[PDB]
Amino acid sequence: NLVPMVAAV
Amino acid sequence: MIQRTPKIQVYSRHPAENGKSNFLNCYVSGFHPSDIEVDLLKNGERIEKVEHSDLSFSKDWSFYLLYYTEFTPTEKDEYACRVNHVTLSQPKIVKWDRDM
Amino acid sequence: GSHSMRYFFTSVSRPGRGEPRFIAVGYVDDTQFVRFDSDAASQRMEPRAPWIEQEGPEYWDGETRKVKAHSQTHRVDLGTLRGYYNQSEAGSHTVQRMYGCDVGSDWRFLRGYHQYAYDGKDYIALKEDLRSWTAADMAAQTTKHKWEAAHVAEQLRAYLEGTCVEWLRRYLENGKETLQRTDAPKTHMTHHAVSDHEATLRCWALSFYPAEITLTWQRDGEDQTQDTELVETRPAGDGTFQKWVAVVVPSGQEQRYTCHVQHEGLPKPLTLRW
Repeated sequence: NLVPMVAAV
Repeated sequence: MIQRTPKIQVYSRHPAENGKSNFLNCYVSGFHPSDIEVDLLKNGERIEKVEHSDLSFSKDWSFYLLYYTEFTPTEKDEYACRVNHVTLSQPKIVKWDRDM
Repeated sequence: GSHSMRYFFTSVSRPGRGEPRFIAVGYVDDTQFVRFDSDAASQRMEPRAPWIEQEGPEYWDGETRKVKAHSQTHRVDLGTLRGYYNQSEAGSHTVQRMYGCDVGSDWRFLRGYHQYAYDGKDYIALKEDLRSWTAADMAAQTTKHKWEAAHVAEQLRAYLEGTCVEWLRRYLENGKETLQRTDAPKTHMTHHAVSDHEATLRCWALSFYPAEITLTWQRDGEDQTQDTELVETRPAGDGTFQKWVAVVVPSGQEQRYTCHVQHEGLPKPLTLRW
C-alpha cells in the first residue's frame, strides 16, 4: 500500500 | 556523473542436463545509469524471445536486472550473454559455463 | 523472523522527446508483488505475485492513482534538481526513491525508511528516529528546509508506523503459503582438477528463499578465505536464489576441507564434505 502522497524535493 | 559498470553472471535456472528443458539467465547488477543492452546468444546469434525482470536497485542505488529465456541445452550448442553499457567501450561477452 | 515491505522508484529524463521513464516496484521481503511502468500499455499498478490478486478493484484503483501521482512528483523533481545543480536541459538524469517498513520478531514495527538519490548519489534520507533528515549537500539542504516546514517527516512516520506495517501484516497473511515459508538451500559439492597436483572444490547452494545466506570454507576446522572464490547471490528466476563458493586444494587433501551453510531455512548450520 503506497504512501498517500510523496513530497517533492 | 557517477558511472558504475555492470557485474555479469550467466547461468541456468535448473541443474543443466542435455536434452532437458531449462532457463538461461543473464544477471546484470551493480550498474548506473539504468540504460543497458543485454542479449542472450545461441552460437554467436541473438536469441529473440528474451524477457527481463522489472528494474530495481540495491541499498547503494546501483541497478540490477535478470534477463532470461527458455532453452534446451545440448552437447553442441554454445550460449553466452552480451552486455553493452555506457561504461563499456565495446559489448562484453560472457560465456555460459555449466560448472558455474 | 523479521519481515519488510519496500517500494523502489526510478525516473529517468529523456531530453530528446517526451516525459521521463518511470518504473515502480513493490516487494515483501525478496518477493516482488506489484509493478508500474510508465511505458507499459495498462497504465495501471499491476500484480506480480498470485497472493496480491486477491485484492479488489478499489485497491487497484487507489494504487494506480497514487503511483501515477508518484510519477508526476518524480517528473517535477527532475526539473527541480536540474535547477539546483545548474545543469542543462540536454542531458539525461535519474532520480531514485525507496521507502518502507520492517516488522520485528514480535510482529510489531521495527524500522522505517524513506530515502532519495539523484544520479546515483545520496540526496536526502529520513533518519532512523523518523524525525529528522540527512542531507548530503546544499541542494539537499534546501529540500530539508522545505520538508521541515511542511512537516513531511511527521506524515511519513505516521505512514511507516501505521499503514505500512498494517498492510505488510495483511500481505504476510494473504501470501503466507510462500511469504512465511522458508526454502532451505539444496547443497552439493563438485570436484575439478586444475593440474595433477591441485583441485577445485565447489560448494553449491540452490533453490533457497529468502536470499540471505552464508557459505564458508574451513580447513581442519578453521576458516579458510585464501584461495577461495565466492559469487554474488543470484536469482534463479522462479523466486529462489543461488550461490556458490569454491576453494583450490592440494590433490588428495580434500578431506581437510568442509563447506559451511547458514540459512534461515536450516535449524542448524550444514556441513558438507567431499
